[PDB]
Amino acid sequence: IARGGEWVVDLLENIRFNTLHIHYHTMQQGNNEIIRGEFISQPGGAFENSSQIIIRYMTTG
Amino acid sequence: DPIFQPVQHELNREKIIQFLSEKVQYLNERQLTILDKILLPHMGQTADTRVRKLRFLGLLIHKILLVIMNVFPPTDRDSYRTKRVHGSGVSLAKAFKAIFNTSVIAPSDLNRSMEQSIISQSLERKNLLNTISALRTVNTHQTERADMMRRVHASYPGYICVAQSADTGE
Amino acid sequence: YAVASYGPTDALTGQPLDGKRSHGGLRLGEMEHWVLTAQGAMQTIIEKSHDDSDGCISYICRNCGEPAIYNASHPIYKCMNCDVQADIGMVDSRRSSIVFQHEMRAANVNITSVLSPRVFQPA
Amino acid sequence: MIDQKIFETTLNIDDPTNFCTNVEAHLLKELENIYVGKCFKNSFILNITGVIQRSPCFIMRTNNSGRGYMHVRFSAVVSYLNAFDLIAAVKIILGESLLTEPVTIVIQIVPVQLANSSVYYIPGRQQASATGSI
Amino acid sequence: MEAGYAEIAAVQFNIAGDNDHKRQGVMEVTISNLFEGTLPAEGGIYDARMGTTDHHYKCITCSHQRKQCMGHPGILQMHAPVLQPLFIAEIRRWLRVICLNCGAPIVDLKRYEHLIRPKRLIEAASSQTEGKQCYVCKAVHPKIVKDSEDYFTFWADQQGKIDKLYPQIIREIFSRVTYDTVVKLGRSKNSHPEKLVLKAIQIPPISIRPGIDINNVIQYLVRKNLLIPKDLQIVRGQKIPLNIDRNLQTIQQLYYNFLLDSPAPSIMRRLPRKEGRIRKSLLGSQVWSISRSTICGNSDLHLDEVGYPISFARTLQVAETVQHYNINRLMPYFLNGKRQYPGCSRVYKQITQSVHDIEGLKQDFRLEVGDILYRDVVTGDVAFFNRQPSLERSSIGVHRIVVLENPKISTFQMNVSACAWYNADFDGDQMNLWVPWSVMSRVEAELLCSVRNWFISTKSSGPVNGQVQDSTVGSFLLTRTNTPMGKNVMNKLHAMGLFQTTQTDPPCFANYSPTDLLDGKSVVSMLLRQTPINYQRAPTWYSEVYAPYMHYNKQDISTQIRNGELIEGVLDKKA
Amino acid sequence: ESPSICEGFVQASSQTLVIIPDNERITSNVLTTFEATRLVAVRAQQLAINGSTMLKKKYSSPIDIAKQELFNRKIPLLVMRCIKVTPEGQKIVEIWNPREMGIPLLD
Amino acid sequence: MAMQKLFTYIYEFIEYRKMVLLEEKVPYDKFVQMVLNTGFFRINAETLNHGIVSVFIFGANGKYVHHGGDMRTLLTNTLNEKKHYEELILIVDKPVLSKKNILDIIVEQRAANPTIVINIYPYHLFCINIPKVSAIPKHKLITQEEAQEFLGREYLQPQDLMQISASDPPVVWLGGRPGDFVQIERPSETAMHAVVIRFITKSKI
Amino acid sequence: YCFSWPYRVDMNRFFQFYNEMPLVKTIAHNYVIPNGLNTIVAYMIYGGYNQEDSVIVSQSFIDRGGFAGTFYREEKVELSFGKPDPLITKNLKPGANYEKLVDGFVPVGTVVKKGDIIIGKVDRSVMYGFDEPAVVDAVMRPHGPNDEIFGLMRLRYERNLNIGDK
Amino acid sequence: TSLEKAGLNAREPSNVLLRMALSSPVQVLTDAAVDSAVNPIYGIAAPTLMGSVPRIGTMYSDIIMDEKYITENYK
Amino acid sequence: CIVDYYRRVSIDTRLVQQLYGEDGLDARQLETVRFETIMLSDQELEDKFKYTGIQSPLFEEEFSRLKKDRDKYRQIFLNVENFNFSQLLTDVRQVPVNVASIVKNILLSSTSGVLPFDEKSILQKYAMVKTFCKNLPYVFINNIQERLQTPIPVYLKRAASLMRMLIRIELATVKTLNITCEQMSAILDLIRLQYTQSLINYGEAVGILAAQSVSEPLTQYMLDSHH
Ligand SMILES: [Mg+2]
Ligand SMILES: [Zn+2]
Ligand SMILES: [Zn+2]
Ligand SMILES: [Zn+2]
Repeated sequence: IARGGEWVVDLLENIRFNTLHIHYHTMQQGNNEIIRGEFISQPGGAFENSSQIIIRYMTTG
Repeated sequence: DPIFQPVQHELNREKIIQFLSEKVQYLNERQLTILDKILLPHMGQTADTRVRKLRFLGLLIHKILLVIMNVFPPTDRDSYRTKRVHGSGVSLAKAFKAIFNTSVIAPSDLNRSMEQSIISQSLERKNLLNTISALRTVNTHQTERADMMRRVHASYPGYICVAQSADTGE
Repeated sequence: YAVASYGPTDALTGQPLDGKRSHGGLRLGEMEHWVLTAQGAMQTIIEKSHDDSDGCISYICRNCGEPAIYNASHPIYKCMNCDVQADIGMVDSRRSSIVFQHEMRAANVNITSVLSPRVFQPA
Repeated sequence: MIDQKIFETTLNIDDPTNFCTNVEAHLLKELENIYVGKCFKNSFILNITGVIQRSPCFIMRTNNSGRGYMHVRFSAVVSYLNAFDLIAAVKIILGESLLTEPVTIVIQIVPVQLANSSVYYIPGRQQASATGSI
Repeated sequence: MEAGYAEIAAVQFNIAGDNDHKRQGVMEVTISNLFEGTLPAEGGIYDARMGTTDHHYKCITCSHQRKQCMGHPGILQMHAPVLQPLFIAEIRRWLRVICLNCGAPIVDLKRYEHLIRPKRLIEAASSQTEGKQCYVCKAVHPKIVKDSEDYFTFWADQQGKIDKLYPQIIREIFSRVTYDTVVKLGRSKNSHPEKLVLKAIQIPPISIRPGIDINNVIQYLVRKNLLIPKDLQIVRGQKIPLNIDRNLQTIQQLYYNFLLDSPAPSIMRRLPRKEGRIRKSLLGSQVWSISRSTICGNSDLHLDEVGYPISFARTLQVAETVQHYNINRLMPYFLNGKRQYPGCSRVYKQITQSVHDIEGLKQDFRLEVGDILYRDVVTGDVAFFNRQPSLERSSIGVHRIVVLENPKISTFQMNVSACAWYNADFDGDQMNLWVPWSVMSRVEAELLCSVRNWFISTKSSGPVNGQVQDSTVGSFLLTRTNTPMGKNVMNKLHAMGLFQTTQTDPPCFANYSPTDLLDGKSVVSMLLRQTPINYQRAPTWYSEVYAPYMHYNKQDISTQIRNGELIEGVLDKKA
Repeated sequence: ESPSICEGFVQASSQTLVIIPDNERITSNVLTTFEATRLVAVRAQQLAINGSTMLKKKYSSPIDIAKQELFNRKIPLLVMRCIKVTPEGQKIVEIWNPREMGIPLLD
Repeated sequence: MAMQKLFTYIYEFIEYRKMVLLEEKVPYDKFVQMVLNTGFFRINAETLNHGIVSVFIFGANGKYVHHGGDMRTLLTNTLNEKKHYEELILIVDKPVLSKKNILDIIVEQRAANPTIVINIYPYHLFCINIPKVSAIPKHKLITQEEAQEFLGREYLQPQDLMQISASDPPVVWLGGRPGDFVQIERPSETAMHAVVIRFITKSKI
Repeated sequence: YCFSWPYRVDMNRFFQFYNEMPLVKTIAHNYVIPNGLNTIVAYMIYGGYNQEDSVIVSQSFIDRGGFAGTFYREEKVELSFGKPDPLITKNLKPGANYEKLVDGFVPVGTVVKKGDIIIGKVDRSVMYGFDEPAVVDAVMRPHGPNDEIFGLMRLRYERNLNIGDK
Repeated sequence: TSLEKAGLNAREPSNVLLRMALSSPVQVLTDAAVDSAVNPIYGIAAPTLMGSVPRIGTMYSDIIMDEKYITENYK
Repeated sequence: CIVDYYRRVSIDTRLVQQLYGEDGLDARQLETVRFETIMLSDQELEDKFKYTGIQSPLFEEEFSRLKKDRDKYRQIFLNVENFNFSQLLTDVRQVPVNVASIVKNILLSSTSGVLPFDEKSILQKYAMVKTFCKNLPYVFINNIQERLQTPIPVYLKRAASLMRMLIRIELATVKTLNITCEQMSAILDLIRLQYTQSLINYGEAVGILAAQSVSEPLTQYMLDSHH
């Protein structure tokens, strides 16, 4: 209840943490690279700060 | 590497750390001390977890290379094995965490701004069904991606209703 | 919803407001204009987009192509560019178009309206 | 001095059915009503006598009013002035000339010689504006 | 004096310089003060000479009141020149193509002469032009670089030595350029590069900035312009003090953000996108005298009729000018007023040029010839019926109004066969309806946009309308040879009863006894005889997939019509 | 300093209306639905401002008067079809008399 | 391949152009050998106006299509011969058309001789009887008198017409110069054939 | 929609008087209150009035309370409350009733129309505006978050099933 | 030529208002100013952006009053 | 793209089409009819359309005109068939006027039945269909230029080719034996009236019509993407 109205905090669909998400950017945009394995690291619980690391293979190799 | 030309061949670790610091012995440690906290914190944030951090990073690179070798497909972006649903408790705490430092630590505004975040869904009381479905709704926030995320994924059955969705509009 | 020929207008464009909530409006968008154009109406479009919308009368000098200052009631007949040679002509327009031309001029793009020539049958 | 100058204009015809019953008479009536005694195109236009060319009574296209306009090239006698020109009688109201050329000059009856500033024929006004000396 | 009718035949686009702003402006912004209590400050950015945003005062310039006043531009004489935000790339192109010391072109004007004029300067500036020696003054052309952290500053690099090209320096450089270099580089005389640096900017008319967020940027610009010294001169290599280096930067940034930002949306961001001035305000329009409601079916309405609820019929009005030929017809409307239907609620008296509400007419019963009466919508009026999205040519059609005098009905009612024009159904669809009130628009609606003109599809050249659902299956049941009860016959009473609601002149049954039996094909032929046509085709009923099973009646599987006499076959989707 | 664009702008050469002779006209002798609709609309608006008609029959609506005037070939209007605007200032038009033209179906 | 088709259809092009050969036809083996040796094969034909049209067929690997100096030498030498020289046609590989230096020498010598028409075309322009291709409607050049009367009746300037390139294959086979008018009899699925007139504009490349 | 509907002040909330358990119920109705009615429906062609997803409804079924209910709208304005005096005159809303006002508010149980004035404020009054007439049954004066009074007038709409209702 | 922005530049380069109405009005307007473009008022989008009405079907043909007929019938 | 006074389609003044549909017809005014002569062999064409009642060179000329029209149709639409993937030649065409129906209606309304042999009428009936087909392209201009018999532009001659071909098939002497000269003059006036009523109006925004007409099938094409 706020400002005289009724509000709900929706369930947000979120990417699982501490997992590698390998992505193929296959439609050739960003042609200088097609792969990226994203990893977001959660230290000890959903409240801690998460650090995202991105590992790429480039066309250069 | 056009950006890391000088240290591409360097074995002097201190030189690497120094060049990283300028791109971003006490200063040598600090830039290395900040690194392990921001690089795979879930493995640990102390100097005794560097070996396992490196092993895990090698494993991640190995998995990406396995995918590039067509040994494995790319991770399914719509499968629910790799998804999580967050509501109320998680969503407010992260917003409270961001709001706590800027309103308390940085210097009645935190209450107002938290409420403003709450407003920025409205509980529609069409019926009891509308209420308990609005609280049972999971929200995701012209390409193949747009097609694929709207489909009935094969991981849905039993967790996401295979029928319930909007019938009109985006 | 049903609205009569009057109500709240937008301050900038002079058009009606947005629908029932604002107590005025309802929209004939791009596609409606395409349909009326394909039907070749052009007098329904005059009525709906000028008489029932932000229709207005503009004054162009015909000697410089620039908007002029004309007033029938308070006698005013002048243009800032070629004052003594003003040849002001009465051009039907819309306030949205006048605002658009003013916005173009505010970006230092000069807009001169050539105006169709006067045609005379041979003496 | 009095001279003749050819002007062009577009009239507006609020009753195109009645106007076309006698185009020349109504046309001269409207031209005299609008332009006689008013500065227009750097001249005063004392009176209108003569229509050289005219257009058909076109019906206005961009509005649903049903009105017409007509373009007119008419020949009119105009009063024009030059620098260092003499005016016989200027009445004090700032001075207003009593002759057939209505000029209000900024300096009983005093004769006036015009200055070199040239006469301002502000279009639409019932007189000219000028400066001079005695 | 009279402003004659004119039409815009062409629009000429150009770059506006200082002379344009000085000539067009009706005032100069000299003060940063906003209001003089209640009236706008004279010399402020709200000065009434620019126009009026309120009903409390007129324009001074044109003496109109907020509606006939289109607004008038003002001038802001800047103490230091500014670069026009739109033409920054043009300034950059002209900088590297012109010698800075004397204004002569450093490039060879013959080399690009053959190119098309819009490309001549682009390609001339494409060349490196660094280190080139001027022929006239033997000066080495510096390197013209762009500061990466803003959009409007130019640096001249002389082999490692760099000096910032201030707008006064650039103005002098471009003033040294002759018109011959301008025309030989493909630009018009009106595109001389000296126009690209403004010392007097145009203050927009208040018409485009009404309400008391864009005026904040104008206000900040005006006061910040006062900070700069009026006699500030900047020669090349002056090394001006830093206190005004920031101040000069913030004026140029304010002017740039005033026009090309993206807070306080700029002038040029009002144009693009779907919500911009062009697509929302110009190419579309919000209109008056229009209604919207849910549509629903009414089988008793003709295909070119629309059911208009009476509440909307009194809201929307038709303007009728009173003359001798319509005065008697318009009197019942005038006497009914708002109390009775068909009534009227407005009167415009042309002698007073004023509109009078029908309730306030003390003795105005003299509805005199020449005044305009706004009367309610009556049955038989034409109305535009539109469903969105308007994709087809028939998405807007004109229907004859049938006013539904039942006060409980609030839907737009239409025949189900008219839905094909709008691709509409009755599951919650809404359509817009507006009744033309002008004579010109009504003549047009009746003669041109009537839905009889969209019966044949423009897209496919075939018919759009026909029987749907119940009438498709009801035509088959009517015209089939046999029923489960035996032959598909009806007696004279039921044959007559089929024509009760056709709203056409009923046929003659006087040759039939009460016990005489009539086939469904016989009663259909009684109707088709009014428009005799010849048709011979197999029905949708007969199909080869069904044929191996089911007993197909021979009389049913070949639909033949000769001069409107249906003699065999059924009527279904095919027919 | 560049001059104002208004200074170097010349408005337009006034045109002369060249009317193609009646035997040289190549446009249709039948009114289009657009031209017939426009003629009826103009006539009906002018009957809203004026009231003088040549119709013997009396009608209570300007639209009906205009429609019958078009059908009965006494509409006091002409159709001018501008076919060319010549660079040396000639407006070449065909003027068609709707009373002599073929009326489209319109119904 | 391209060479035999070009050899058989360049003479069909010359005949379709209503041109008579000044020289005599050589066997195909002699033609390909001359292309391989000299780098080009030159065919000279005479028009009805006794003008000379020279056709040059450049091999893919010849010296001329690679170095602009030899192209300059050849063009300057042939253009100085004592011939009327109505036109010069140079047939090369399509990739040569994207070589900037060859285009530069072509346009330079075109400017050097304003009277002579110099044109450079790919092989596929003459590897088929273009007028006999089913998908190509019948093109024909119309005189300036027919075009003038058509434009006068239609109150049109030549610039109002639909445009066609002088390098269009049917226009090349017709020999249509820019500024000329070509009438096309196009098949129609609504009118069962139709006629348009297209204004010939400047050649591409 | 909410079992505490009369205590609550709601906007665009419809309370339907009569609800029925479905004759053919499902497991869902063990957890959500059934809303709707077990209407008798004939799947038939009747005059072509139910074509293209239209329905013919019994007028008596509407009159008897079928799908009837109350629709509620909230009017909240914030600051003095009171009927304007004739001294104001010029600033008064054009053609507004300004009557039917007691102690600055419309009394509970009064049928208000488009021209009526609800919650007089000082001109700063509030025009009803809606085309559909309403009945006022609520007049509160609660204090806002800064302990400041406001209007909070609740309007009641009696809604039977209409032609054009889905 | 295409139906995209580039096709409209090839077919109607001088119709700035039409090209502004399609997309990117600021880019088109800047090019028109530097090019000193003259936009003849024709078609549909250009007269609409100028607040006028397109000169198509009912506005395609000009109506002129029949003076000869009026003086002989209406005088 | 707007239809001008020549029924060309132009942008401002620059032509897009010499005639709007290449035939200058509104899309709402077309009927699909069959051309009988298309599939007939040479022998069965004679059996059906070669008149034998009168031994005159005119009826030899009438049949050659029929044979040439059939060959022209075949030559055009076999070529159209060639430069397409699967666009088969069809004997059915969309025409402004269904001549076969007009003849049938006139025959029905005729009080007389089988007319007796009248050589003067049959020769004169043939003459005024030959004259009518010759003057057919004047529907695209006006009756003033028809009266003066001024030249028809070539593109306007081609615009009437399909209707001239149908009139010859449907008003062939074998098909109008029972039709009087007064009836045939009424037939021809009815054909010309429906041809005039089928033409595209000046000032029609046919570019918007095409964009609207082609965009709707695009949506169905995208629906059938899964197919
Ligand atoms: Mg629907
Ligand atoms: Zn001027
Ligand atoms: Zn003003
Ligand atoms: Zn120099």
